[PDB]
Amino acid sequence: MKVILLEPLENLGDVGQVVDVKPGYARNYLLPRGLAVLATESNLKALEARIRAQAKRLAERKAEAERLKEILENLTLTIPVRAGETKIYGSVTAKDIAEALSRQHGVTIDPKRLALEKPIKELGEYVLTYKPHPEVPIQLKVSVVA
Amino acid sequence: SKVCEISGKRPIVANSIQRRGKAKREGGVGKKTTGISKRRQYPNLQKVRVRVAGQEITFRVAASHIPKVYELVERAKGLKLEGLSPKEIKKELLKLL
Amino acid sequence: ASEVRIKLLLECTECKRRNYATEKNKRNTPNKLELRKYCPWCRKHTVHREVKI
Amino acid sequence: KHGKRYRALLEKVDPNKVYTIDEAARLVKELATAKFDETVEVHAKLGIDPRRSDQNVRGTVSLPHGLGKQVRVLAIAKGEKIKEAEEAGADYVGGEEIIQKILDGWMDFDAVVATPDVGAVGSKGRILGPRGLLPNPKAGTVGFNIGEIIREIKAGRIEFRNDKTGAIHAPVGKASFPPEKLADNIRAFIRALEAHKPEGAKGTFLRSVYVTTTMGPSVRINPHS
RNA sequence: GGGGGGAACCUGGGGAACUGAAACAUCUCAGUACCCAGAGGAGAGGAAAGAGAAAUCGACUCCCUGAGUAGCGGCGAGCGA
RNA sequence: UGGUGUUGGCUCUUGGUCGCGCCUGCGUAGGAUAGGUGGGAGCCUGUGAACCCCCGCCUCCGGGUGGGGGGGAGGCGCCGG
RNA sequence: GGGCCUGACUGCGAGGCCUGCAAGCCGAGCAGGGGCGAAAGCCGGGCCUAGUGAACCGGUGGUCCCGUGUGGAAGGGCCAU
RNA sequence: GCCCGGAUAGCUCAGUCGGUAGAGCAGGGGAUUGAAAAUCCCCGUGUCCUUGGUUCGAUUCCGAGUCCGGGCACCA
Ligand SMILES: [Zn+2]
Repeated sequence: MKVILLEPLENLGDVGQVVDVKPGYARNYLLPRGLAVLATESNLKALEARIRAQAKRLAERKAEAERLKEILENLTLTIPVRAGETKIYGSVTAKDIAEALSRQHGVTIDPKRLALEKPIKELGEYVLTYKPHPEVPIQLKVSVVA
Repeated sequence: SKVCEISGKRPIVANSIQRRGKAKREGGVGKKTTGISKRRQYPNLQKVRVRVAGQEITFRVAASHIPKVYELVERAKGLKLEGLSPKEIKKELLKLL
Repeated sequence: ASEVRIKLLLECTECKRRNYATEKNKRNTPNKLELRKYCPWCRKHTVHREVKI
Repeated sequence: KHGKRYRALLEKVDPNKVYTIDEAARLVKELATAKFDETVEVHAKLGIDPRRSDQNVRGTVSLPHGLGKQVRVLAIAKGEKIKEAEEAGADYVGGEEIIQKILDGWMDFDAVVATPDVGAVGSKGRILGPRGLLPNPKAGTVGFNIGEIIREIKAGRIEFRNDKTGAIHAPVGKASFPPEKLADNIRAFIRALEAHKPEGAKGTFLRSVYVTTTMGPSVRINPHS
């Protein structure tokens, strides 16, 4: 199945490209996420002359990924929660940290864009990647306390 | 398992034909049938949940017609479906057929 | 008949057509029999090799 | 690990580039840097099994434009075939006592042909054979018109016979033949095998067709062009 | 606009067994009985991606014939264009 | 219960496929390890030598193998055998 | 018991016996081509009467008969089995 | 019926990715011996199952086949 990549993909390629992926991956993962489009002749036709626009909005992702990158690199977020001497009685997630930047710091990031492979259960400082734009990894210091 | 919501493939009535012996083509004396009994072949229906107009719509569609529904989804983009409920939305997408 | 006394044909050595069917005791005669039989196809007597029936 | 007369030839070759019968023939003589008239060789790969002892592409073709090479027919013939073999190109007659002229140690020829009446040539044979020179009518080298045979023997007539590694081997001429002269030289072996295809085979009858010269580099050439 | 009813008559979905095979399982009974849905005074079918041997015909439906023929068949019973 | 659809992504490893790049081939004889099938009387190194050392492979123990360094214009070849 | 030989034949078959049928049995003679024999002659298995099983289905070889528009082929038919 | 294993000396087996048929065996061709023992020996010997080919030669390598041992499958 052919699809028009709406983004640069590490295992697929880049926006504007039409690759062949099995129906499960794009059809359940990519299309609903808007990561790409089906390869219909209509979308092939409109494909031309939009890749300029598509890379335009993509470049917007680069720009706000930059002014937001430099803005959020130099700050540590603290998480006021209820935890033990060696254990967090609750848990933190991506949307949690987004809530912390929003209600506590006011900055607005995307929770899903944030990387969280394990909701934290221990205290202390943490450094994590965000990556708003492809090939744009952003570490970040979040502090969890009681 | 009922019809395919798009193709309308209903279950069919087929025969279980239990045979025996070697086929004539293989030098066998001939496939002696040991017994026939009715059965029903069912469509391989599946659930197809799709986000149209902020709504989730489920389609018990044949697997062979899975992508077809997505066509309708894209074909729905020339439509004004909000803020209709999933009943009217589904009836409209069927109207696209 | 027996597993020791088997059936057999007699191909003509020349027309190559099995013109006769007979039997032998393969115990006694472990050799392919060969006998001048009238080949109707060849239309004349001709040595016939014992062919596996 | 190679020669500056040869590495400089590998300098001017592209390993995976597709070449045609005309284009590569331009390349066969231009990279002919060996210090004599090289041999333009169309080394093709046949798509057949020699172990399948019916896919034996054993034949010949009198290539147009000759070959530029030397063919010396040690002719075997007697009874009015002596003198008609002595003429029309052959020079080694003869004509049946010359088998006794095979010591062996007398290898001043390049081919040996004998009429169908002999006969007394197959047995004596044992050393005339192991160098691939036993006169066999499968490829040219036997016939009552032994003089007629040698007439086209001298006319650059190559033999072809597939080997254990599914390969067939007959060069199209010397390094003195231009790409347009070799162009008939080249195709005269390809289409010579297009008709000698032993029917019954999986896949293409021609895996690949490469062209090297005497000491020269190989050449990835495209057949049927 | 629909609902529901309508003797039989029609499709469309489902669909038996007894019985015959002098047993019986393939098969036949029979796509019948019956059930369900739908209509309509009819229904269906209907304008060739047909027929099939003539370069032949020319949507469809039904009658006779083809023909118990071609055929199918534990090559049986039978069925049967 | 195995294939398959539904049903995807990453990677770890294994069995094929084809690329390629390489090495690999030994009665006697023949210097030596001769895989065939074609041309070959010529080749090579200042797009650095026979030589010496080092390194690994094969190694049939005769040897070859490929890579480095001194070396670096000295080796062979059909023909000899 | 010895000699040679394979008639333990091909195509057939007057006639008969037996018999519900079907089966079963005897066979002159004729032709092809042979065996033995001088020939006369005999030889179409065995001194005889048991040693066996209809049809269907299918296999194997010959056949070249049919081959679904045509040529092939699939597939069958027929012969042997 | 298909697929699996084997066929090599008078036997069992080895058996170059073809340059060699061999290990033992049975003996014996010999010599001792009136006979016969221990004995000497080279070993004797063999299509490496048959049919054709690869080959600069083919037990090998290849196609076909035969027989045998085995499994699987049908059985009118
Ligand atoms: Zn005959």
